[PDB]
Amino acid sequence: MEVIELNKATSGQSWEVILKPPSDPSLEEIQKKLEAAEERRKYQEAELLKHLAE
Amino acid sequence: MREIVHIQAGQCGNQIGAKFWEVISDEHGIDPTGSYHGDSDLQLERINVYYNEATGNKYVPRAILVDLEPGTMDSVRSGPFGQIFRPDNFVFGQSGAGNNWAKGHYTEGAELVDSVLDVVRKESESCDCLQGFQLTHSLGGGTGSGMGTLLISKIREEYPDRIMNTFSVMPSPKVSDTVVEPYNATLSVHQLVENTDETYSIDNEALYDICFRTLKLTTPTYGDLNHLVSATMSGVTTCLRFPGQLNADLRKLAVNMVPFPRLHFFMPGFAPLTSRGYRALTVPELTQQMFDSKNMMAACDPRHGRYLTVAAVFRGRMSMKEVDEQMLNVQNKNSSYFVEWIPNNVKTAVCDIPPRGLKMSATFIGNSTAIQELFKRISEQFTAMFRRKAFLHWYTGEGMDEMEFTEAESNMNDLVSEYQQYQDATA
Amino acid sequence: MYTFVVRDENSSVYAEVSRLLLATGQWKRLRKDNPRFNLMLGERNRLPFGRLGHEPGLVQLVNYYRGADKLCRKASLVKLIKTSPELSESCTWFPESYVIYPTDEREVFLAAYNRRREGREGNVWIAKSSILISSEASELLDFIDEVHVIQKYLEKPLLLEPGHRKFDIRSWVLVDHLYNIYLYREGVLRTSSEPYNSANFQDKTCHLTNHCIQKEYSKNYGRYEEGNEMFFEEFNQYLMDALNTTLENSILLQIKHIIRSCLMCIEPAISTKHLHYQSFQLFGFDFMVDEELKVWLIEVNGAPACAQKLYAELCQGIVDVAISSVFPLASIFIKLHH
Amino acid sequence: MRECISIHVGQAGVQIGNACWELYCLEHGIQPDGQMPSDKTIGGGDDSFNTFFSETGAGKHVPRAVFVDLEPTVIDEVRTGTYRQLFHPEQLITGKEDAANNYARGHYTIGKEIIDLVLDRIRKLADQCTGLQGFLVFHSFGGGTGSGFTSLLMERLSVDYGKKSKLEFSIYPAPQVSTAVVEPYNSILTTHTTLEHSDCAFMVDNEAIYDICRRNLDIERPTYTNLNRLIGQIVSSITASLRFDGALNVDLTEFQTNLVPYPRIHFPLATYAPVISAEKAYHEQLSVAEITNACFEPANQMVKCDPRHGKYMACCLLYRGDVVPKDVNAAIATIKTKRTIQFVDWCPTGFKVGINYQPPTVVPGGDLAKVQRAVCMLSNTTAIAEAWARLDHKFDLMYAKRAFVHWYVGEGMEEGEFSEAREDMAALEKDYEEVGVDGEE
Ligand SMILES: CC[C@H](C)[C@H](NC(=O)[C@@]1(C)CCCN1C)C(=O)N(C)[C@H](C[C@@H](OC(C)=O)c1nc(C(=O)N[C@@H](Cc2ccc(N)cc2)C[C@H](C)C(=O)O)cs1)C(C)C
Ligand SMILES: Nc1nc2c(ncn2[C@@H]2O[C@H](COP(=O)(O)OP(=O)(O)OP(=O)(O)O)[C@@H](O)[C@H]2O)c(=O)[nH]1
Ligand SMILES: Nc1nc2c(ncn2[C@@H]2O[C@H](COP(=O)(O)OP(=O)(O)O)[C@@H](O)[C@H]2O)c(=O)[nH]1
Ligand SMILES: Nc1ncnc2c1ncn2[C@@H]1O[C@H](COP(=O)(O)OP(=O)(O)O)[C@@H](O)[C@H]1O
Ligand SMILES: [Ca+2]
Ligand SMILES: [Ca+2]
Ligand SMILES: [Ca+2]
Ligand SMILES: [Mg+2]
Ligand SMILES: [Mg+2]
Ligand SMILES: [Mg+2]
Repeated sequence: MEVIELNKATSGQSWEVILKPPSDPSLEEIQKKLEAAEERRKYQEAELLKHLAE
Repeated sequence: MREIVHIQAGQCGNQIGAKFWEVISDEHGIDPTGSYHGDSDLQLERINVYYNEATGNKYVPRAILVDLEPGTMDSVRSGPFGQIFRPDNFVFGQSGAGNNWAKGHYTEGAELVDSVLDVVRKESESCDCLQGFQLTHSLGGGTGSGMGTLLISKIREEYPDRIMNTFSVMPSPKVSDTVVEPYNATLSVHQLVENTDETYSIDNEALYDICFRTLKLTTPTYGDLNHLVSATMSGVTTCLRFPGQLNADLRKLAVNMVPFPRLHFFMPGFAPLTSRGYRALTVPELTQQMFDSKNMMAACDPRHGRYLTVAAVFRGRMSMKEVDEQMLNVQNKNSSYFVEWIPNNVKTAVCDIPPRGLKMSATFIGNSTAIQELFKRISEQFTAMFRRKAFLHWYTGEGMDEMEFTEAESNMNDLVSEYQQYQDATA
Repeated sequence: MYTFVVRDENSSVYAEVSRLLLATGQWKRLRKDNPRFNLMLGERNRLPFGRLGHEPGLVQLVNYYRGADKLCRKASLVKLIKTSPELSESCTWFPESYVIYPTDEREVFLAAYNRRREGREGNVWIAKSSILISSEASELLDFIDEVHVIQKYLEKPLLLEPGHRKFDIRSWVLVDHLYNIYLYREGVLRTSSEPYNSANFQDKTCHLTNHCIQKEYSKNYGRYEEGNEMFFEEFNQYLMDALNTTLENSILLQIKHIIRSCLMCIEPAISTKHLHYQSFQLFGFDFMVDEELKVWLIEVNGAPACAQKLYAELCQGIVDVAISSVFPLASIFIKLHH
Repeated sequence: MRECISIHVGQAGVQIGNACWELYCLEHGIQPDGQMPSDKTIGGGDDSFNTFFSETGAGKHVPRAVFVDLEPTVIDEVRTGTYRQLFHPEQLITGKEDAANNYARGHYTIGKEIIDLVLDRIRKLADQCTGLQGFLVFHSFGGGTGSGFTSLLMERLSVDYGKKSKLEFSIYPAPQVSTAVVEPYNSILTTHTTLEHSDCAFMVDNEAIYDICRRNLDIERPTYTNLNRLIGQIVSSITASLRFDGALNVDLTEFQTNLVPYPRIHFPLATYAPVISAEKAYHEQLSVAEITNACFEPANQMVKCDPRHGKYMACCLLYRGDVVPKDVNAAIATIKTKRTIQFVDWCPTGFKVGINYQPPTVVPGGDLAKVQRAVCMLSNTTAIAEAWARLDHKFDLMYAKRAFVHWYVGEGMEEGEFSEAREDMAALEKDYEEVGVDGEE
């Protein structure tokens, strides 16, 4: 069982212990999707208001 | 989301609407003058949901009283709490609707409707954040039925983004003898399916049978029925009036209760069932009772259908462990009556303040497919008259056509077909 | 009123287990996709182990141990025996086995095979998928290219007389939620109704003692017993009258040592002791007995079936000690201590 | 010195945040008025605590935190709180109307209208930073704000600070405390949207937390208060290394480095021991060996799963209090033989260890007892995929019927976004299975 990289400090201590060895969208796209949803909502509200006026 | 605007239309609406304010006023420690005189500050934390605070720290209900006749509203004004209500908020006519949906919706109601909306508008202004609307009414009359649904439609046009919720009273031939009631009720359901977010199906058949068979009242009165309605209304609104996690607003309630937009008709339940004249109930008793057919406010057998969603509210000082134990026991003992394709569809709330004269109660709210039974009933009665076009002259004499009736008939039959769809649906 | 779900319709054993549970009138069978159950009688392959133990108010138990496939898959069993120090390559009761892919054990297989040819030792082997019996390395390796395990073929087996017939002992073991290893008192001998051919290995009738190959490729099937089923009381009588010893002394003792040593080995990897859900499992241990009365382990079956006369007793033992222990209402086993 | 900005989204993020910043103050000797006697450099410093706390010339130690809920009630209790003096009024951001447990209303509708004000209040903090490390984002998976608004903020943070680390503390939904039936939908939707923008996410299944409190703290019906004091302990173990002169996980990059081999599989499993009730008069003090062993007990994990039927790609032990390496390495020898710890073939079976002399701290008047030694084990195991398989199945049961879908579509979301988000989850599950593994008779 190996012990490596023994790091010491004032409020701690650390080491590794080997038991065995081995074997994004831009702001433009964000507003595009945020506007398309608002426009899908706005269409649904106006279609309702159209039906209510009927 | 914060403030709820309450509207009460017609004889039934104003009677049950009145009893509602009397019950929750006492609950929130508000006297018939509007002055607060309570023992807990839990009573005021969410007071502004239903009450407008006025100069001199007096609380005014955010209530609009509508009718096409002065009668009931005059007795409400003469009543114990009539003094609490804003007098500018009493909007009435002199004609009457004569138990005619066509009169309430198109002819007589048409003449009064804008004066109501001006009061709705004024109330909506004094709102930091309006949640939506609450309406009390019967579906069997003319005013609450015809005018109530026209008011919902008009409110929806001006406030399309807000939540519309109703306490709708369903007709029964055990309570009423007005032949035209199935017609008015079918015309009103068609409207409710399209324009409401949540409807508490309060059935006069179930209220009558509870009074007769369980409360052993030989000759039940409207006040006897209304006693069960005011208990149900106090229970189903608890989460909106008192601090809490579950269903604390109209929208959160709708998202938990409405899987499909037309399937928003709730079967309310209540335990213990009482008459207006000691012995506390255990958490296991409250749970057996609230889910029992005999405790349902709609004349449907829940065991004939499946629950799509359930909300359970426990009021008083009890064990949250035992509430949880019994709620899980009910679900685990009868798992076939709860759709498998809506996981964890039963949500529970516990509120420390009980109702008046009860140490502990339980209110159930169920979106069961068994509500189709109530709709099949009104449909059986409607079709029997409509296939012979009987009593239609009362409606056509107001400008309506047979088409509106055929359409209403179809929509309700389609709604019954939808409830069956999800009763026979498997995962 | 406890609840269960049936997710393996093909299991004869849990079909009888289901039948007996309903018959008590304290168990209800839910839809195979209803989560509000106490007991899952799950599907053989790909059981959703990760989903169990997440239903509050319900004590959940399954008829399978997650990871018991290390002992039940042919190539995995060999690997478990070879790597685990608890069993190791220094294991007397299991035949010489090598995992061959068409990682690999091809190099070490030739190494041990060629030491036997020049060592003037019998070089008969067997091939099976996780069926071939040959003496040459060509016929074995060439066949896998048409994943398998090449195991030492039992050249000198014990033979029942009259008949000069081969056999195999199937023992049923139930490991409950507490890891108590229970051996059912009744076992069966899957006999070969045709006499054993010392030199001929082409005819796969006298070499494969399976109940399927005897009802298909054997002419004299059902001659000595019914069909090729010898039970323990009968087999013990043959051992006393024809060999002096008893079944308990010459065979059962070694069988028990094998069951225990196998199941104790994987207890730290499959035990459901401090788990959100509990497991139990019925296993079918398959043994070969040589002429020197020495017991050898052939395979472990995760989903065994029973002998038609024993279903009644075995399936009642399952509900008694594995189910009603966890779900109490209103011995036919030998507890293997560890 | 490198700074960290903590962001608390929704009710869960804000209430946990509160429980954390309260523990931080007890731990660093900072008072409810924002005063720290132990800090001798007035109105500044390059100390290890300054990673989380900014300073004023008056001597106020101010959390580098942003609180965001779309409704006032919750944040108005940070304003009425014991630690009300600590926070600047512009650190607390509220809407009027909440996301109604709807991801679409939180992401699209209310999100679009408050995103810019939030990023503004975040830059107001980022501009007080000499060298900002990144963000710690606290939120629920289930709530509408918690899921919808967080996923939107994560995409924008990736834009505005592409070089910075984004770490998560996510509350996985559990029916015992669940406020909504749509929590499976919201969880998958935010997971799919936040995947590319998260470097390391720590999941806390509310069911595990509720059970630890029932079992180990003997609480009949645990509240959010109980749940959060416990979450606060695990969060403190993970961040102690950034707030104090430590040797391991000294910066947010180290978490990705030491725990995340593949970027999609960035969900380490957190185990914490010992959990003891303060209401216990007698307490037998557990050894390093005892508390180390307990890190391999499913009863102590933040998500219930079997790490035995999976593989390890990373494992790291974070000790606290009276702990010496001698006892640690001996416990690591002991457990290796007892427990079945399988690692990925291409990884060395080994552990990264860290001790932080700083003693385990508790809230005076709590359900949790003061311990001499403690340990948090962070391990990247493929066994965590069990939480994904559970949530994905719930999502599937509901989606097959399009139950509640209209609520999403009504807020502008397309029905196709649901199955897109789900295909990513089916991909994520497939990745975990690739890494994790190799009739009648
Ligand atoms: C002789 C006919 C009686 C009156 C009537 N019978 C029927 O309708 C029958 C049974 C007869 C033929 C078939 N049909 C269905 C009846 O019992 N009902 C219509 C009752 C309601 C009736 O009962 C009695 C016994 O009077 C009424 N109750 C009230 C009442 O509760 N009044 C309260 C005030 C009130 C007034 C109107 C409204 N809409 C609401 C409330 C005052 C009383 C003191 C109280 O609090 O109970 C008035 S009429 C319903 C519930 C079945
Ligand atoms: N542990 C813990 N879980 C919480 C807390 N508050 C809420 N939750 C859980 O988080 C989920 C619900 O999300 P919430 O945070 O309440 O919702 P929100 O982000 O405010 O979103 P909306 O209110 O819908 O706008 C459920 O699983 C709750 O049980 C908390 O303080 N602690
Ligand atoms: N439960 C209950 N039902 C009532 C009450 N008043 C009227 N109803 C019922 O309502 C229907 C008649 O409607 P009503 O409200 O009187 O007429 P409207 O004034 O034209 O809306 C019938 O089904 C009555 O039995 C009441 O106070 N309580
Ligand atoms: N190494 C072997 N030596 C002798 N006989 C063997 C050997 N391996 C298997 N057998 C014979 O083959 C039969 C079937 O083998 P088995 O491994 O049990 O396969 P299965 O999974 O199809 O039941 C046994 O009943 C036995 O007669
Ligand atoms: Ca007129
Ligand atoms: Ca300083
Ligand atoms: Ca990134
Ligand atoms: Mg009237
Ligand atoms: Mg019943
Ligand atoms: Mg909230």
